[PDB]
Amino acid sequence: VDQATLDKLEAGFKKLQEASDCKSLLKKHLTKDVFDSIKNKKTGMGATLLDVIQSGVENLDSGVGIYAPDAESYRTFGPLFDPIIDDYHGGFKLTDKHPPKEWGDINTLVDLDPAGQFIISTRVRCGRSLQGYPFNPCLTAEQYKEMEEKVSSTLSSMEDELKGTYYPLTGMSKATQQQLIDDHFLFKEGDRFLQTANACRYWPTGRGIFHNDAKTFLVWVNEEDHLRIISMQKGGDLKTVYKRLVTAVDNIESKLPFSHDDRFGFLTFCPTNLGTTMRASVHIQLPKLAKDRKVLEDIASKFNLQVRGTRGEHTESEGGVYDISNKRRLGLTEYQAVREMQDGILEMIKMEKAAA
Ligand SMILES: Nc1ncnc2c1ncn2[C@@H]1O[C@H](COP(=O)(O)OP(=O)(O)O)[C@@H](O)[C@H]1O
Ligand SMILES: CN(CC(=O)O)C(N)N
Ligand SMILES: [Mg+2]
Repeated sequence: VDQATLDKLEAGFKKLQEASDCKSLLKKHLTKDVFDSIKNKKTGMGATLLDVIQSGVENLDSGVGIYAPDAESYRTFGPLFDPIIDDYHGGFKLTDKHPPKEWGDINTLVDLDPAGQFIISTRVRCGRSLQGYPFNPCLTAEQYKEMEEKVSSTLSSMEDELKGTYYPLTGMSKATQQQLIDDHFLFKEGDRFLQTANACRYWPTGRGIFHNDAKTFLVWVNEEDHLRIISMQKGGDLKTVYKRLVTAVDNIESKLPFSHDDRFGFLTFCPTNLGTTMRASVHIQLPKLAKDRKVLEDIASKFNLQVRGTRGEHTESEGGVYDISNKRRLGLTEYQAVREMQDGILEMIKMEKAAA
């Protein structure tokens, strides 16, 4: 690695060490030994440790703080990725491998909140990376557009409930984009964490959203991951939402080659999204338990759940509505990830009813 890069790494390391109140996984795991063992390494595409950690050095409030610029990074900088992955996913040993894909028996899911007293809406998404392309920081504008054409072409073959239309982000008026974000369908722009990871270059070229007219099946193109495949609807019918995602992912997989790793499962830009890449969530109101952000988070962590704001991560709850989802994605099956969300929510509803 060039000397300028080395100097920036040293400054980054010092900045992390000195931030006493920083709680990121990056600060916790980038010890002097780990740092010294990988700071001189570079992947075949030229990715360095600075490309990996810059977003977390610049944003000390990061929960994790690292990203993979390319697939090789996961191993080149394994001394840093491995402990962070183990910590975030609730145990992932050096000898563990992500289990084979398994959606599970959908009929076993339990009807949530039948009276409709708590759950506002349900969503399950997965992420996929196209084989043959690196992650955001290493893409050219030309690649972004080539990928956009490939994905939008494949999606034009979706049928029946999944049939839809592609909407390029350029092309959207300010009001059109705002409404789709306000309604929780479209990804927001200007995320400081992604920007500093060099993940928003050439914005909005190559970015956009595919969705069926009902907006129950959507695919984000070129935001954090190459693809985010999403199933969502109002209410609490997790079974229907999950079945639709399964159907969509099985179909798209037959049409587009995605990157998969024997140890990490499906590859993604952020290590928190490896493995199943699955985030099953509900927008839910638990007034007696959500009397405080922190108290709700501490209850949720006991069930391997994470709490986000109404407009997603790094936002606040509005009107008492929180996004609660399974935290873990690697080292457990797809069925198990959706079950951790379902089981935890079932328990949190029991706790809310008994609270007083
Ligand atoms: N259960 C849900 N119902 C409605 N919208 C949701 C739900 N879960 C997440 N969202 C929306 O998904 C969008 C992306 O939020 P984010 O936290 O970035 O999640 P992701 O993991 O999908 O990138 C935001 O508009 C957020 O409000
Ligand atoms: C903020 N995230 C969590 C993380 O970086 O681990 C995202 N984008 N996955
Ligand atoms: Mg997001």
